[PDB]
Amino acid sequence: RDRRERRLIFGTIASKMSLAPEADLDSLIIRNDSLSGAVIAAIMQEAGLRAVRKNRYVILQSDLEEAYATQVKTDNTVDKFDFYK
Amino acid sequence: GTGYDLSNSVFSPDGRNFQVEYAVKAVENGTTSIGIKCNDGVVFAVEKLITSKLLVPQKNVKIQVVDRHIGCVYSGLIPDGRHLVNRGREEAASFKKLYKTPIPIPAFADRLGQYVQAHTLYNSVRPFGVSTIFGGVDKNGAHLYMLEPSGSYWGYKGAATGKGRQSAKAELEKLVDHHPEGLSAREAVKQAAKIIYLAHEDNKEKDFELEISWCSLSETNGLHKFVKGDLLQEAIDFAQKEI
Amino acid sequence: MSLPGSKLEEARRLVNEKQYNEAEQVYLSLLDKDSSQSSAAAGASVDDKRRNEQETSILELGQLYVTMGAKDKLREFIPHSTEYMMQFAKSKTVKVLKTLIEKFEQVPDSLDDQIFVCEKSIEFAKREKRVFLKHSLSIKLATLHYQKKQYKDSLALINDLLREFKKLDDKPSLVDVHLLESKVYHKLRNLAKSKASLTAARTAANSIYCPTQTVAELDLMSGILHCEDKDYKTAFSYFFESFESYHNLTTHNSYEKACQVLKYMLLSKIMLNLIDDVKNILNAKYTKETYQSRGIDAMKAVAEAYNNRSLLDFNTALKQYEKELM
Amino acid sequence: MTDRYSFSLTTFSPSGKLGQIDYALTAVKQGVTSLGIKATNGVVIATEKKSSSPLAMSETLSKVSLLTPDIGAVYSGMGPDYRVLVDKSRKVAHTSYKRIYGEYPPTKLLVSEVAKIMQEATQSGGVRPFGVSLLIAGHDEFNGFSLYQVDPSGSYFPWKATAIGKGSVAAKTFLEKRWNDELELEDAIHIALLTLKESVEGEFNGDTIELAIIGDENPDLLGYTGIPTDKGPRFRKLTSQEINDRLEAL
Amino acid sequence: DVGGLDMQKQEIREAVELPLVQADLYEQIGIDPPRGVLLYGPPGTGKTMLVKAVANSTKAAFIRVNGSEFVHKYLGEGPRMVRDV
Amino acid sequence: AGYDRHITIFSPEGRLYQVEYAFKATNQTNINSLAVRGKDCTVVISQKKVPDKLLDPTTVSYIFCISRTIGMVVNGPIPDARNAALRAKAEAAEFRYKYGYDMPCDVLAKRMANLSQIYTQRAYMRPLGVILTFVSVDEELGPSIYKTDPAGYYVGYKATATGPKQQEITTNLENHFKKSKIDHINEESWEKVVEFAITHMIDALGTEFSKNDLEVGVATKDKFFTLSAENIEERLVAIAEQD
Amino acid sequence: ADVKGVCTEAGMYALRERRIHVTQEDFELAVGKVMNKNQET
Amino acid sequence: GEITFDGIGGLTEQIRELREVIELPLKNPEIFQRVGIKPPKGVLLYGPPGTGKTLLAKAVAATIGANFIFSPASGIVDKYIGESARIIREMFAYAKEHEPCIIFMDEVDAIGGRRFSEGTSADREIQRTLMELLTQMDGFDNLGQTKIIMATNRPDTLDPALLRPGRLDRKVEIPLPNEAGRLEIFKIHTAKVKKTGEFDFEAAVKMSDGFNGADIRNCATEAGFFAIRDDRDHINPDDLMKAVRKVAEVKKLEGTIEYQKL
Amino acid sequence: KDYSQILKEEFPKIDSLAQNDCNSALDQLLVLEKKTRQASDLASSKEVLAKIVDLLASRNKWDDLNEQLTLLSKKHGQLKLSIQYMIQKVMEYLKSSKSLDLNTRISVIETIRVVTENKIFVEVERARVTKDLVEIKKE
Repeated sequence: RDRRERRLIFGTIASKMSLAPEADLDSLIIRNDSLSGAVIAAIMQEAGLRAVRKNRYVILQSDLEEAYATQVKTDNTVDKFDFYK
Repeated sequence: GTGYDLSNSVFSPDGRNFQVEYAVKAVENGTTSIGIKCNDGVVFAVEKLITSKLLVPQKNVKIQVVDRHIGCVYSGLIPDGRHLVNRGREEAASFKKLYKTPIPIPAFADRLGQYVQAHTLYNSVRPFGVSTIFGGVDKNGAHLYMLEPSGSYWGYKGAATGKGRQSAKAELEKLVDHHPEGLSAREAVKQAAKIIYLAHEDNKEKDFELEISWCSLSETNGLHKFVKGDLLQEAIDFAQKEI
Repeated sequence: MSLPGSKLEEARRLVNEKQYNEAEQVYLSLLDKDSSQSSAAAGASVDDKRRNEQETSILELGQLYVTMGAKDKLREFIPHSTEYMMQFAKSKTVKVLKTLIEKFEQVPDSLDDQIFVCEKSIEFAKREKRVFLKHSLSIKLATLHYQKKQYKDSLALINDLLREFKKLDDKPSLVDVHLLESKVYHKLRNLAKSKASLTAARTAANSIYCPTQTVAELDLMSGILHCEDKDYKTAFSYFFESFESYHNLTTHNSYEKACQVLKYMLLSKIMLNLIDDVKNILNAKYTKETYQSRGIDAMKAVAEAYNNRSLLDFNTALKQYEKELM
Repeated sequence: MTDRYSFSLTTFSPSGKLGQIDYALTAVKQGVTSLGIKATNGVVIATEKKSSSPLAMSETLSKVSLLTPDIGAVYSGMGPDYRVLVDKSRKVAHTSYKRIYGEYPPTKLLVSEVAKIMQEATQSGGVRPFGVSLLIAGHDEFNGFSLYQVDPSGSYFPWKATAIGKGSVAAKTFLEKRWNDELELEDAIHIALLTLKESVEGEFNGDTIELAIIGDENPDLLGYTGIPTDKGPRFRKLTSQEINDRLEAL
Repeated sequence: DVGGLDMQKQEIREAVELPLVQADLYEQIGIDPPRGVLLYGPPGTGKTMLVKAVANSTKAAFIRVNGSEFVHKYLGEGPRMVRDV
Repeated sequence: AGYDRHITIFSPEGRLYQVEYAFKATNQTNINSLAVRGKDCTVVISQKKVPDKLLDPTTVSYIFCISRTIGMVVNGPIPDARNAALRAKAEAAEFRYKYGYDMPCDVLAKRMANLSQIYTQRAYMRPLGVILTFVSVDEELGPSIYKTDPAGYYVGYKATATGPKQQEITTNLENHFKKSKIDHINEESWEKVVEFAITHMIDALGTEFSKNDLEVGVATKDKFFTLSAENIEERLVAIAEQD
Repeated sequence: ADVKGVCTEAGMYALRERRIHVTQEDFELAVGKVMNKNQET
Repeated sequence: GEITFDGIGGLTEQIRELREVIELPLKNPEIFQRVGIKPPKGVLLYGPPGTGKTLLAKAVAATIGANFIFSPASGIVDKYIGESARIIREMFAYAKEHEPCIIFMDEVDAIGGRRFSEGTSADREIQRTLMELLTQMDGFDNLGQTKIIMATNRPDTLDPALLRPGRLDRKVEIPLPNEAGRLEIFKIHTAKVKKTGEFDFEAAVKMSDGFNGADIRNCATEAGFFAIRDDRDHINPDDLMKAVRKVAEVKKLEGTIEYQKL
Repeated sequence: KDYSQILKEEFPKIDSLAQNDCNSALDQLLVLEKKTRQASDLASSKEVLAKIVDLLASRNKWDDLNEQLTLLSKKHGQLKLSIQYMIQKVMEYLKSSKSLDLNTRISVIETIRVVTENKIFVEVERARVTKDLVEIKKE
C-alpha cells in the first residue's frame, strides 16, 4: 500500500492506545515503505512492550522509532534483497 | 543444481569452496611435521614414515631450505610441496637481485600468499593441497608462518600439521605455558623430538625417522642447517626417557 | 553587518516598534545591495540566493497592505517582479509568481485587482511557449471569475480547459476543473450540469492521487447537491467525513472553511428532526474548540425551536441573526 | 593459464532468440527507473537515486556522467556495468575523434561507438553482455538535439521521449500524450518531474533525484574567456538547491 | 476500529448486508446479486476484520465453521455435516 | 541449463547467483567493524579475534596500510584480503609515479571497483570474497569513507558497518545522525572520536572488549597509523572512568 | 469481459442512490472503475 | 526440577524477552489494559541448534509452576481419518478449563510451513493440520491466558502467513552467545565437575569459534575421558583445551546461517 | 564492606559551602552502579544517593538541586528503583522548611520532570506533587 491507505490505520489503532503529544504519527508514515495492515498492528504492540522495559507508560516518539526497524522487515534484510543501484 | 563441487571458481551456496576444503583433507593424509618458535630463531621438526627397510637412512630431505636463513617444511603431496619451495626460491633470488639484502620472513609470506591464491581464482589450475611451514631469522626478531591450502596465514608461535596434528598441537600449548617469558634455541631441539613421539601414537604402526633443523643467531648466526653428530642422538635419548 | 539574517531580523522589529512602512524602505534598500552569485536581477545589484529572503520580505508585508490601502497599487507590483527575474536563472520565477498569488488571494481584496494580476501573469506565458504555467494560472483565474458571479467569463475559460486537459495533460488538475465547473452551474440553479460535473470529478478522484484539500472540497460540495432530493441521512456522511479533513489541517488552511462545515452538519440534522443528535455535537468540546460564532449559536435556538415547537421563538432569532444565519 | 573459455556464452535459443539478451532486458526492467525527453531548446533527462543505506552519501554518486561536454548519459541498470562501459566510451571518443578529427563526436556518431563495445561482448567468448541500458542525448551544430536509446542487445534507436525501469510500462505510455512538437528546455523539466514523482516510493527531494539538462553554451561553466569559438559546454547538472527550486513549481 | 478497508467494506455490505434487508432493489435494476463473497490477497493480514464488523452490525444469524472442521473421524459423517450447515 | 548458478551469466530471474553467493563469503570470519568520520579526520575500529594461543596478536592484523594518506580495512577471509591488498598497493603507487601526486580515497575505491568487476564479468575468474573499505582524508572533501563490494559498486557512507550484526550497528548509529542532523562528528581531537565509537559499539554488540579484542585504525591528515595494544587499552580505561 | 463489467457495475452505483433507474451518472463511474482495473498490474 | 535460571545463563539478554510475554501478562495483566496494547499470544523461537531454545521450556516449568503441555511436531501427526486436525483441537480444549496454561511447540520443521497444494501425494492431513494451528489463534474464540511458544531451527521453513502479526506477535531470536556470554556457560557445566582449584576458562573463550551452548557441554564431557587413561579423578585444565580443539574439528558442515535468517 | 564508611566520606562538606558535592559524591556514584545496573531489583543502599538531599537544602537554593535530579533521571543512579526512593526524600524537607522558600517551591514542581513524565507508578507520593500545586492556586 501507500501513505494514503496506511494513514487511516495508524491513526485508528492509536485511538485506544496511549501516546504522547510530542510524538507524531505522520513522521513514520513517510518512513513507511510499502507495508501491510498486519505489520502495523505489531508496531503498536511492540512500542507498548518497550515502554515496560524503559519503565514508561505513554508511548513516546523514541518508542515508535526503536520498534520500527525491528518489525518492518519480516523476511531477511530488505524485501529479501540487498541493494540494487 | 549439482556441480558446485565440479569446478574451482564456483562458489557454494553456503559460502565455502569445495576445492579448498578437499585440499585441506589431503593435508591430514601425509607425514606429520611440527615447529617451534624461539626468541633468537625458529626450530623445525618433521617425522618421515619409513615404508620398508629398503630406505637408506638420512638420504631423504623433508625440510628444504630457501636462500640461507629461510627454512621450509611441508606436509601433503610431494610435488605440491616441492613446487612452492622451488617457486619461493626464485622469489628469494629475484628479490636479492634488485633489493640487495635478503628478504625477511614476514615479507616472504606475501610471495607465497599471492601465488597460491592465484590458483584458486582460475579454473585452469588447481590450488595446493599441501601445508607449507616456513620461517627463519629475519632482520628484526624472528617470525614463523604456516601456509594453508586456502592461502590464509598468520604469525605462529607454534605449528602442527599432518596425521598427528591433533595430538601435536595440544602439546604446543603446554610448551608456551611452560616458558611464557622465552625459550632457548637449544632446549627447543629436544622439545621438538618429544612432541613428535607424543604424536607418534597414531603413526606407531609403521617405522619413523627423526629429522630436525633449526636456525637462530645464538650458534649458527643466521644459518639454517640440519642436526648432525651427537646432538641428534642426544635429543632422542632425552625424549624417549620420558616414555 | 552584511549578513542576510541581520537585515531581516532588524526589519521585523521595526514593524512592532513603530510601523511596517518604515521597514518597507529597508527591503527596498536590498535591491541595490546584498550581492549574490549567478547574474543580477534589476541591474543595480546581483540577487539570486538572496531573492528568497526578499520574497519572504514581500510575503510578510503582503498581508499588511490592507491597512495602508495599497491594494490598488499591488496590481502592478507582482508583474514587475517577473521581469526582474528574467535576468538571472528562471528557477526562482515560478516561486515568486505562484507564492504571491496564494497570499494575494488569501487576504480580503476587491475582485478586480485579483483578476487583472492573473491576466498579466499569463501574458508572460503567452509570449513564451509556457504550457503548465499558463494552465495552472487559468484554474486560479477562472476561480476568481466565479466569485465575480459572471458565467460569461467563467465558462469561457472552463470550456477551453476541457478541450485541453482531457486530451493532453493535467490529470489531477482536471479534478479541480470539474469541481469549479460544478460550482458555476450550481449558482445558475442547473442540476443537470452540476451533478454531471461532480460525477466526472469523482471518476478521476480514485484514478489519480489527490491531496487532502482536494478530496475535502469534493465531498464538501457533494453534500450540497444532495439537498435538492433531501435524504439527509446519506448526505450527512459527506459533511461528516469532510469535517475530519478540515479539522486535521488546523493552521494549514483557513478557519472559515472548517467553521462553515459545522453549519451544514447542524442543518442536515434539523431536517431529520433529531434533537438529541444536535445537542450531542454542541455539547462535545472537541467538535467546537476554537471555532465559535453567533451563526453557530443561531442554529442552537433553531433546534430548540423545533424541540419546543414554537414559531414565535424561531422568528425572534430569525431577524436578529439574519446578518449571520441568513 | 590465461583464459580457457573462448566460446560464446550467448547461444541462439531454439525459438530464434538469444538467452543472454532475453534475460538481460529483465534486469533492466527491474531496478532504478529513469526517463528522458527531448525538446526544441534542449534535452531533459532525469533519474531517481535509490537509498540502500540511510547513511549513504548521494553526492559521492553520479547517476548522470559526462561522455563529451555536449552529450550526457543516464542509466537505469546496474552501477558497475555502467562505469566500465563509460570509461571505455570516453577512450574511444578521444582516440577516434579528439586524436584524429580534433573535435568531439556528435550524438549520432558517438552512440555507434558506445553500442560497438556492448555488441562485441554479446559474441566474443570469455565475457558476458552488459545488463544496462544507456540513454545517449546531446547536441551538435548540424543535426541538432537527438536522444538515442541503447539496448543491452547492442542496438540503438532514436526516441523523442522514453522511460526505462520498473515504471517503464506506465511512464512510457504517459509520455505519449505529454509530448508535442513545440517545447522549451524548462517546459520539458516539469514533464520529467510529474512522471518521475509517481515512480518515487521513497523520500522526494533534490538529493534523491538527479536532474541534468542540456541548454545553451554557458561561458561561466567553461573556465576561460577570450575565445569566441568555444562558448562553453551545453551539458549542465542542477545542484541540490537548484533541483528543489522546480520541485515546488509543480 | 478498522480503517483503510472502506473501499472493500462498501462492496461487501452491498453484497451481504444490503440483500438481506431489501431484496427488491436487485429485481428492479435487473442485476443478479452474488450468492456470496470470497476474499483474496496476502494471508495473515485481513479477512477477519470485515467479517467481524458485519456480525456485530447485523446482529442476526451467523455461522462460523472452520474449513477443515467439516472433516470427521467417520467416513459418512463428513458429507452429512456439510448439508446440515 | 543448470549452469546458471556456476559461472556468471544472465539468469532466468534476472539476477546473478555468484555475486549473491559472494556476500556470504565476506562474513566467514564474523568480524564486526565500524568507522565514524571525525571533524578533521576519520577513525575506524575492527574486532581483533585470535582463535589460538599459538597466533601472535602483533602479527595478526585485519587492517592494511596502503599508503601514508590512505588506510584500508577489510572484513572477510585474509587470503582474498591479502591478494587485494598487494594489488591495491600496486595501483596506488602507480598513480604517484604516473600522475605525480597522491591518489584520493574516492579514486582508489573506483579503480578497485572496476577491477573487481573484471573478476565478475569475466567467466574464467571468480570475484573476490572480501569487501575493501578505504579510510582516508582527502584535500578537498576532507574525511570520507567509501565501501566497495564483490559486485564492483563503490558507494560512500557516513558511518560504515559490517559483520552479521551490521543491521544492529547501522540502526544504533542511525539514531545519532538523524537526531543531531549532522553529517560528521564535531569533535576536533582524534582521541575523542575513538572513545565515541567504542561506546556505541559496546552497547550495540553487547560485549565488553579487551585490549587484544580490538584493532583501532586512525587516519589523520597526511598521516595514517594503527594503534598498538597499549594505546587501545589506554582508551578503554578512560571510558570506564569518565562514563 | 470489460464491457460486461461496465454493465455489471452499472447497477452497483444505482444501489447507493437507492433508485430503480440507471442514468449517465452510473456509466461515467462504471467506466472509470473498469479502466483502472486494466491499467493496474 | 533440573534446569533452572542459573543453568540458562548467558542468555540473560534474551531471557527478559520471555519474561515480558509470559511472566508479565500472567502476574499483572492490568498493565496491558492501562496502555491499551493487546497481550501477545504466540511467541516464535528460532536460531541455530544447540543454543538452549529447548532449555527455555524446561526452565519455566520448574519456576512458574503453571500447568504446561509439551506438543511436539511429530506427536500429533498420527493419522487415521482426519486425526491430526482433531488432536490439535484437543490440546486447545484444555485452555478454557485451566486458565494458567501455556502450550509449547518442539522444533517444528514440518507443519509450520506453507506448502500449498500441487501434487504432493495427498498432503491434506498435513495441509489441514496447518489450518488448525491458524484457527484457535485467529477465530472469534477469546482466551488471553494461553501462550503459544513455537520453536524452530529456521524461519524460512515456516508459513509466511504464520509469521504475519496476529498469531506470533513477538519473535524471540536465540543467536550464538558472544565472547562475554560463552564464559558464563563454561562455569555452568563445570560447576558439578571435580577439578583442580586453579582454573581459567578465558582460554576456551578464544578457542571457541561459532560454538553454541550445547557444544560447550561436549567439551567438558570429552575432557573427562582424557583423565581416565591417566587415572585422574580431577580433570587437568590443560586437558580442557584438548577437548575444545577436538570439538572444533567435529562440525565441518555449515555452522553459519546469516542472510536468510531473520 | 564499602557501605560502612559512607558516614566518614565527607568531613568538611557539612560545615562549609561544599562546592565539591557534585564531584566528591561522584566517586561514590559510578562505583556502586557497576555492581547493580538494571539487573537486581534492590541491591545497593538507596540511602547513599539520598545523602545529596541532606547535603545542600537550607544553605543553598533549590534550583541547584533540581539540576542534579535531571542527571540522575537520565543516568542509572546506582539502582533502577533508586528514583522510587528519591521521590519520598524530596517531599520530606518541603514541609519541614517553609519560611521564605515557599515562593521557590512553585518552581521546583515545574522544574522536576520526574513527576511530569509518566511511569509505571511505583509511588503514590509523586502523584500528590501536583495536588500540592492545586492548593497553591487556591490561595
